[PDB]
Amino acid sequence: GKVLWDGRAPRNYTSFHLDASVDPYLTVVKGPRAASIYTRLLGREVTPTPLWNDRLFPEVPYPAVSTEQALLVLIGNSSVFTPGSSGRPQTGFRRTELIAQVNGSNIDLIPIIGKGRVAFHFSVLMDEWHKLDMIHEHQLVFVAPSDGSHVFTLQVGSPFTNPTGPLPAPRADWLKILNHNLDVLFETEFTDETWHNFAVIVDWEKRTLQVWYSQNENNLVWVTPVLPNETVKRGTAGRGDFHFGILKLPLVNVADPPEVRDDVVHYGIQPPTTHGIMYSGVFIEDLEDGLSVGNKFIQEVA
Ligand SMILES: OC[C@H]1O[C@@H](O[C@H]2[C@H](O)[C@@H](O)[C@@H](O)O[C@@H]2CO)[C@H](O)[C@@H](O)[C@@H]1O
Repeated sequence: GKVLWDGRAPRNYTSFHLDASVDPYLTVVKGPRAASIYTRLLGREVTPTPLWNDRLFPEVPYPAVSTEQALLVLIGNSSVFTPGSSGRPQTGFRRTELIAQVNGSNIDLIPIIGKGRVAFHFSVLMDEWHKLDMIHEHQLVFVAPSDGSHVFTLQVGSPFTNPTGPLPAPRADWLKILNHNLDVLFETEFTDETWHNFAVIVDWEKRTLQVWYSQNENNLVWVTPVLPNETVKRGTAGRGDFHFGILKLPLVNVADPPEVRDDVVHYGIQPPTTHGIMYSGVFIEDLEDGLSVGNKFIQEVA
């Protein structure tokens, strides 16, 4: 399809771009430190997903050239988001996110990524140096309407519950795609040293979702049918911004009064530890001709 927004970090992108919050990323959703403190551009240290590589002729010595660099998104004890200038700090969450924008504007992108059929691409790689704690829930990728709901979510870690249940949950370390109602559509183990490639097709007209997945250099394959996602609101209230990064929920603190334990935005246990995940292959396309499945192939989608 036609690329509507490209979040595949250029090889020439720098910390200075992130700190200026310029295209393609709005960088405001983070703690008070500079964007480049939480999000690192990995250069040639980490090979990004091979799906969007270019290929050389001849095919030795180098078969492939990377067309992007991977991003390392970190959260730590300072990763407390304050809404606006004056909001109550979100002390229950630890979060660092990048939001899709064009011309310095998330607003202008809403109608573009929110009409017709749109494929949301993203690949993730486990960070071995700052391990995620799968005792907690992490919301990694989502499209969020103004009400803060998620049209879909890529999640990993044990889902937050009040009261606390057995932890870790079964398959806590499985990546999960959820619908807007939080139903698990697809789940797969978050194996290390592997690029986990996804596309989620949103049909904004019919309010459906379809999940596509592969590992490493393998082309995306469909792993769900076209599924209804009918809890999404009608019209503009069902559209919203594309986020990727880490949004870590807390655990219940029984020391808190019962009346606030559900308010994970402001209450709950968060250890003062650092955690990361790596991203590549993050972009949004329409479905003209078909879905980009990797390796310079398109596949027609019904
Ligand atoms: O309110 C609890 C839910 O918070 C969700 O995070 C939202 C938040 O509510 C919004 O105000 C805004 O800050 O965006 C956040 C991320 O979309 C969270 O996703 C849910 O899991 C919580 O139940």
